Amino acid sequence: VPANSTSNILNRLLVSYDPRIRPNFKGIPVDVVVNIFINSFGSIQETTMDYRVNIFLRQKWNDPRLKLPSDFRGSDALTVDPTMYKCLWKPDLFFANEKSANFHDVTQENILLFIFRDGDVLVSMRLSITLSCPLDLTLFPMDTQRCKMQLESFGYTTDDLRFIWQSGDPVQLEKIALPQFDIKKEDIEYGNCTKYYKGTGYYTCVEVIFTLRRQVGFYMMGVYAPTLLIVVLSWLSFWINPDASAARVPLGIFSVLSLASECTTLAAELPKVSYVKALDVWLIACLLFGFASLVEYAVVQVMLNAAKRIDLYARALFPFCFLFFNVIYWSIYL
Amino acid sequence: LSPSDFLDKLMGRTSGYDARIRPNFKGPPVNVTCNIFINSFGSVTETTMDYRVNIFLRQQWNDSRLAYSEYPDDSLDLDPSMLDSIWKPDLFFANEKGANFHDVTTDNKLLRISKNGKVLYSIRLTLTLSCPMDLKNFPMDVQTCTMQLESFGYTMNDLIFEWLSDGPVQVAEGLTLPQFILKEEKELGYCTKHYNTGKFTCIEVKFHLERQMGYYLIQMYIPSLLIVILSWVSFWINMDAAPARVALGITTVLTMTTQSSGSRASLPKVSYVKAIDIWMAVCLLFVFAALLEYAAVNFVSRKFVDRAKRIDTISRAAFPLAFLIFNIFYWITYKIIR
Amino acid sequence: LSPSDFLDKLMGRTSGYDARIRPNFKGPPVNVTCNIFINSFGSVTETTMDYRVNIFLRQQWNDSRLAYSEYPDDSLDLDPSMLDSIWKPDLFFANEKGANFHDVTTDNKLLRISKNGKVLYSIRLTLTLSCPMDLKNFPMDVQTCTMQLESFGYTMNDLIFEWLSDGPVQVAEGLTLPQFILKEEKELGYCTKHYNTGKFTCIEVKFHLERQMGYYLIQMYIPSLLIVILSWVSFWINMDAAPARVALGITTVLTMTTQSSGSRASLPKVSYVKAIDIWMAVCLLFVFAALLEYAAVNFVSRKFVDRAKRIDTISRAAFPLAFLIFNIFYWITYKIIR
Amino acid sequence: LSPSDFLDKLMGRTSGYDARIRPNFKGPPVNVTCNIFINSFGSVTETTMDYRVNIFLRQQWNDSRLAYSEYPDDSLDLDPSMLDSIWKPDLFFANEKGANFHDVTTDNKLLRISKNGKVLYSIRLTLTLSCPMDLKNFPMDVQTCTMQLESFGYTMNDLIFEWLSDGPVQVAEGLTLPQFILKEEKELGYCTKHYNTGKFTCIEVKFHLERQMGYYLIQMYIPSLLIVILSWVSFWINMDAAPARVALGITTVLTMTTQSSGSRASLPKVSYVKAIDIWMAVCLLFVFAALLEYAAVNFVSRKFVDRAKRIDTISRAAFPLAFLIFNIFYWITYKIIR
Amino acid sequence: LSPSDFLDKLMGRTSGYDARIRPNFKGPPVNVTCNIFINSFGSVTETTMDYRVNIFLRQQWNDSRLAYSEYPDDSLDLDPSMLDSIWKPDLFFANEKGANFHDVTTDNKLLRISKNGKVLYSIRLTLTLSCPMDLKNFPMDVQTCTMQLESFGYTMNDLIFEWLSDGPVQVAEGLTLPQFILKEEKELGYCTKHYNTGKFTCIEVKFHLERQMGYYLIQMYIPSLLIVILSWVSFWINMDAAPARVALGITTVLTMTTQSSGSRASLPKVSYVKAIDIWMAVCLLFVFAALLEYAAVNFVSRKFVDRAKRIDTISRAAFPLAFLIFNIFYWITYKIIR
Ligand SMILES: *[C@@H]1O[C@H](CO)[C@@H](O)[C@H](O)[C@H]1NC(C)=O
Ligand SMILES: *[C@@H]1O[C@H](CO)[C@@H](O)[C@H](O)[C@H]1NC(C)=O
Ligand SMILES: *[C@@H]1O[C@H](CO)[C@@H](O)[C@H](O)[C@H]1NC(C)=O
Ligand SMILES: *[C@@H]1O[C@H](CO)[C@@H](O)[C@H](O)[C@H]1NC(C)=O
Ligand SMILES: *[C@@H]1O[C@H](CO)[C@@H](O)[C@H](O)[C@H]1NC(C)=O
Ligand SMILES: *[C@@H]1O[C@H](CO)[C@@H](O)[C@H](O)[C@H]1NC(C)=O
Ligand SMILES: *[C@@H]1O[C@H](CO)[C@@H](O)[C@H](O)[C@H]1NC(C)=O
Ligand SMILES: *[C@@H]1O[C@H](CO)[C@@H](O)[C@H](O)[C@H]1NC(C)=O
Ligand SMILES: *[C@@H]1O[C@H](CO)[C@@H](O)[C@H](O)[C@H]1NC(C)=O
Repeated sequence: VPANSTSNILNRLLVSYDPRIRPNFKGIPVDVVVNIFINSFGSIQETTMDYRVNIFLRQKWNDPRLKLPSDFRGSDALTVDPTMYKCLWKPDLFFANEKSANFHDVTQENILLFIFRDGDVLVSMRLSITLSCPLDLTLFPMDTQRCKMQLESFGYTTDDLRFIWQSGDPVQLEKIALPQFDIKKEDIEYGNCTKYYKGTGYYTCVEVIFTLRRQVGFYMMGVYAPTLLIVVLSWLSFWINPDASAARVPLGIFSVLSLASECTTLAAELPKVSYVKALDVWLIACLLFGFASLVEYAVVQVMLNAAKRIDLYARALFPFCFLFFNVIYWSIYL
Repeated sequence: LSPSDFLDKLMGRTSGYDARIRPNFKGPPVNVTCNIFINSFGSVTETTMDYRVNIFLRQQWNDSRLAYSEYPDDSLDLDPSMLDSIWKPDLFFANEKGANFHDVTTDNKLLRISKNGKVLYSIRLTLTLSCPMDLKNFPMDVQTCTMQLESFGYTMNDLIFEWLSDGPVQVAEGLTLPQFILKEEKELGYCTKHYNTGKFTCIEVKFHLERQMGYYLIQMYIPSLLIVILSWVSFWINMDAAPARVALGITTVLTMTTQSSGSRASLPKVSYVKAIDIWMAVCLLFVFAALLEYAAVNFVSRKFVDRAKRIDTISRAAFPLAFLIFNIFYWITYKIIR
Repeated sequence: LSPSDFLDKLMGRTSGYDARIRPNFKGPPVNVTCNIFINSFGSVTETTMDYRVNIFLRQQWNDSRLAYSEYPDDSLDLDPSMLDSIWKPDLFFANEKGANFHDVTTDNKLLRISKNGKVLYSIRLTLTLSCPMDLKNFPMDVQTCTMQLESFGYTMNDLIFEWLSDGPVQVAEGLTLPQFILKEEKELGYCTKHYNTGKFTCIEVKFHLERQMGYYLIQMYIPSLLIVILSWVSFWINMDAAPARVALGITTVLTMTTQSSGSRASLPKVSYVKAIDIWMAVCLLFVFAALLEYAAVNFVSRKFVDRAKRIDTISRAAFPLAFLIFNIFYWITYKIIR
Repeated sequence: LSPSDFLDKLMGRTSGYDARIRPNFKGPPVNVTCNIFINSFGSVTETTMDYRVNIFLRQQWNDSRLAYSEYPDDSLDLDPSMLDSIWKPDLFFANEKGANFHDVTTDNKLLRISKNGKVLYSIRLTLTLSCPMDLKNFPMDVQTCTMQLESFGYTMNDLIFEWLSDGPVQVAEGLTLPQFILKEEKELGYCTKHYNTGKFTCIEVKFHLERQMGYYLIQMYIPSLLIVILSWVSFWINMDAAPARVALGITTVLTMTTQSSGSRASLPKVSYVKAIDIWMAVCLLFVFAALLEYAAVNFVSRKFVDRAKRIDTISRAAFPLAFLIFNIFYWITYKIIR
Repeated sequence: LSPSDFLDKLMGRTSGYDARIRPNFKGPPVNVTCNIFINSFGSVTETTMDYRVNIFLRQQWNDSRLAYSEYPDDSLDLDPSMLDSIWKPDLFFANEKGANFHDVTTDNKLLRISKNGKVLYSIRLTLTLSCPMDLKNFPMDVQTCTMQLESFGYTMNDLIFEWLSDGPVQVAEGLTLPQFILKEEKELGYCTKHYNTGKFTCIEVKFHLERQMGYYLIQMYIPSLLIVILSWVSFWINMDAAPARVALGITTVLTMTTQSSGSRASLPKVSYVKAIDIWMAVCLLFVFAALLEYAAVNFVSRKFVDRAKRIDTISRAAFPLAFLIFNIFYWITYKIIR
């Protein structure tokens, strides 16, 4: 009867088609073509060095036992109820740089299945996976991270299974936009890694690598320019006469207090890393600059016991060195 | 006859039913009518750019096999446990991050069947959807939170979603939001996803969220404005009463920078500018300029006292005016838009 | 006659009992009497506007084709395993966020049968229900947290839930809420939801939670008052000790701003203003007022010291008076509601 | 003789065994002997008033349907796989917020059968149990946190729990908690819940937990003491040092407020007074009295400076004595007679 | 010759295999040679005293019943879905707080079968094992974390665990932690849990972790050191300008208190003393002592100004050397030990 005899004579206990036995058993390997689609991307929580992707994975391969004779002569493709994706052979795939993953089952198991006449099978499964990409935060606001995703096999060695990408358009995505970063859909380098685990053998692994560039907008708006204006205020205090010299001290204190609070905030907001970051570099720089303004006030105080001359040399040296530092710092961490 | 033998003869192992296919296989597609009833609405957080909803989704469609003639009734109610034995159209929300059914005393579902085969399948679902939020004008924004419906294993040639003509989307009476104002202008549309595998059908509904600014008013704007209006008093004071003016300016700057740091770090991380940040920066700068003005007065008054008093009165009569004009432009450019 | 064959002839493979078919099919509805036991209550986070309960829902109903005459004992208890093989009514909680069962060493559920046909089904549950708050008077509020039981897939024409007459809602003896206090009076009612499908039954209990002012008082109010008095101290100091009063006022302002910001941000984001906001803002105003009084006496003086000390002592002897008047006014306008 | 055939005869399909039928049906109840072995103990969070435990629960009970002579081994080890075929008694933890199994490489269970039928059933669980706390004396508190094993479906007329005689509750050699120190004297008893459906059997094991003061001591009391010593140095100062004395007093007050905020913030929200709060507020009042004493001497100054220095010396010699009295009273009433 | 009939004859339905029976029933015990491949390592948290790993656990043993003489290939890999019919040994982790598998596109597993009968079962796991840390020297600590592969339901008389001779525990090339320095000296020890039921095997692997103090140094130590040098330069000011020293001392001490509060917040509560706590407290103490010395200077100086300047110079010239000797002792005694 219509199409159920098809599905059954093709794959079920009624027909001799074993889901547990790969195709071409004891022959060539299985070439599992692949191509991804990324629907959502984000939740980059540097506190854990991870990112979350909600994607429509897709993979096709060959299985001569699933050939459609003239019994179906209406189209070159065929779509079945996803509930039978668990009845035919599947490639044992997983993600190695993975922390926690899950399917998406809402109103059905979000699975897609296509079968052609040549045996070419295709299967897709929506997935929301929380991968990990170790961050190199030496250049914090200008970090050019390379966050990766290496699809591996498991259970099947390279002598039976073998992954390969799709020639054209392997990783799609539509109107992407993030709050912090700015993906380079062109700088999407991908390639082979081909893990080798001792005791078992060679396992195949193909990896995508997205180049994530961080926007310096938020930091340039929230910390850098504020601290710059603070250190600029610090210089205005020099103009005040040393006779009164009762508010220059709290002015230098503002140059230390505010900066320490900013450092503490931005530190407790970011992960814990030994290697120093450009952010902390600039922070301690402005910190020591305010500190130097204050200790120069202290000196002129002890110099008062010709002090104005010291203030002159200060107005001459402070901005020059600060601006040389800013120049070299931007030229280094641009 | 008997309900047991009835539901066996119908969509049961005794019947010729095959739930692994769609109606009229190798024929025209289905015209599925969808409609959702909302119950709750919250968790709207700019940090994750998400929003939570618990909805009683409903799909009506046609399945010619289920048409029966044993009972005089036109519409019939069945047991959810039979749902798993009939066809169901694959459906997902392409803009979801976490979604779940609800299992309490049962699998919460509903399955009505009309004599003409018209099936009605309703399912309760809790959804943490995603919404790309544009915060160009944060405290007073008009967001465009979306909800998409679309198949995943059935293409347009076989499945076609469609909204319901009348009352496709409802909202439960008495529903209120913490700091948002849901609008009754829920605009529908088709997204018609086009992938490298087929032409998937689609539906989308766009809500319009009108944020409330009472919290930001009584927590940021009013304190900043009061701090600035306080700092202004320093100008009216004589240049001799230094401690008064210096204390006013210094405490004003300190509290203003505290408010700035707080209300700036309590927000998500975005490159583009924000109205609240503009306002915080401008008030910080007003009080900063008051302090720098006292400094310039001290410098001038090493006659000089005349210039000092002249600048004092100029500031006292201008800075309020500067804040007035800036506030006018600010409100009249960030409110007229909505 | 072994009990295996008994359960088989009752509800097992035999007996023609199809759990899919509710009793009185095409007949009157199934009048369910559902009562509750509350074992725990807490996690009432104002920010999430929800509350967690661990309850023992125990609903009974009088269906047919479960009676018998084999065991003369009126009551009877079975293995919870067969509970899934019979008809269990379809109900949910229409104001739940996240709900689950509790399976430890066995699925925690009870089934009891009688000789007349009655049935009792008691399934432990944990529910993170939702409750809307009106925090206009936050530290002194009486919230009406509601729990709604309703059906899904069975209309009021086929399944209605009516509470139990005597002792429907119960609570454990040694129950203790940390923040709030729970009343012995619950409000039972019918909400009788009406969707676009038909008429769905519903039943709601309202718990009255009355907040304790203890923690909020000992944490915000008392330190705020002590800091305000620290500020007031500035009026007793000698006018010549300008730096002392300056540092004092500045420290008072900064610490009050920090305390206010913390206490306010710990709460959720809402437009309607709260009493705690009023208190923190007026204490901020009073600290600023002491600072501004110092500034204005400086502006006055620099025999003017006479007028300076006059205004200073007037402040020192009046400001506490206005603070106390405002305190009694505030408490009589915010606390009398209880 | 084969093991597979033997198991099939014993409890498998071919056996004739029934699971839903407890042993001694329509007869005397069961006498279960329950013990446990604790492995991980911690996550004692006063916020949620809960604590986590990982336990190798063990239940022994005799069902005369499992008695053989083929395998002469007195005991016998089975596979957890078919465990679900035998009658494992219902059970739960009435004081659990969220419980979990452990499924890693196999189901964590142990089914040891004797020659007569004395089944032993081991199960590894993790439990986020709840124990209400009385923090009237918080840092020196002796908390009693309970675990209640209690049946749910089967009543005391068919199922009776009761502890083991020798070593009913055990612990892992080398168990130490961060804050507390678990006592070796656990209390054992019955609770015997009696709901309206019937009399349900129950158990209760109470662990006593003594809180080590070390952290709160090296973090709050020692600071507060140093701050009071600084305030006494301030007492021992001349009168014309307004800025210095005021700075010292305000430093003391502000650091005291910070420590008090920390203490009251590392805890849940409650309605009564905590001991740490008593001490912190007492030291705060001490330093505030120091500041007010300075203010009084400055008001008295402007012979009068003679009596001013007299009261200064009086305060210097008194307030240390008052603080000693408070310290002694406090410590003897909390840490000695309680 | 056929593969499917071969599998069904070997370890499927038609086979005489029973998946619930170890080989050599009531015979000698099977000795499983376990091994590990750590793919990542992190989420170490001193708050809950645990870490996290994702590993390709493997265990291989011998069962004659899987001998096949048809396929000449020595080894052979099978579909993970066959494990449900093979005897996989019971195995749990004792220090585990929470574990899970990872089933994405298939339930990640691996079954390999040699010709003589040797079997290899590998599985991917993710585990939040527990590592009780002794924080006597927190920033410079050497924490010894454990992983206990233990058995459940199989005594040491029937199931024994043993490591693999060569390279049992492996690691990934790019395996790096954010704030730790893992060592390649992984200790392999026997654990041999001895419960009341019997002697259960247990195999422990110990990782020696060394924390790197870059973050703590640049975030707490360095700011505190700067604030202390600030409290030092407070001395080089003139006495007559008391506002300077007042403001500087207050600004330093308040920041020090807040930073100590942040430090304690970043750590848990614990009885014994933490190094960073010692250092933070002693820096707060030096700030206290510097402000106290300023106060005593003002006391002695209303000759007197002579002695005031003398003591202030002695302080400004020696206090740094005291800080230096303390710091050298501190680092030399808390660095060379860890
Ligand atoms: C992927 O790269 C590895 C690198 O050694 C190679 O061995 C393997 O054949 C490649 N896969 C292909 C060509 O499909
Ligand atoms: C569904 O809609 C399409 C296009 O509007 C139409 O061609 C088709 O005939 C409709 N299906 C039915 C049941 O007529
Ligand atoms: C369903 O089929 C009926 C014919 O009985 C038709 O009138 C109706 O328009 C169809 N509607 C849908 C949604 O399929
Ligand atoms: C159920 O109660 C309703 C009243 O609400 C009554 O009309 C109906 O007859 C009752 N049916 C049964 C079976 O008790
Ligand atoms: C209980 O059973 C009696 C008789 O079987 C019936 O009249 C009644 O409607 C049932 N329901 C209730 C709630 O009593
Ligand atoms: C169970 O114990 C009770 C008392 O503890 C006893 O009366 C009863 O006979 C026992 N039943 C058994 C051992 O079957
Ligand atoms: C359980 O089994 C029998 C009673 O049927 C007896 O030998 C044994 O002592 C019983 N244990 C109890 C009652 O604890
Ligand atoms: C495991 O080791 C024991 C050593 O006592 C040995 O008797 C036994 O044969 C070993 N296992 C196997 C399968 O040989
Ligand atoms: C299993 O037994 C075989 C002998 O048949 C032995 O060679 C092998 O080492 C054993 N496996 C172990 C010890 O893991």
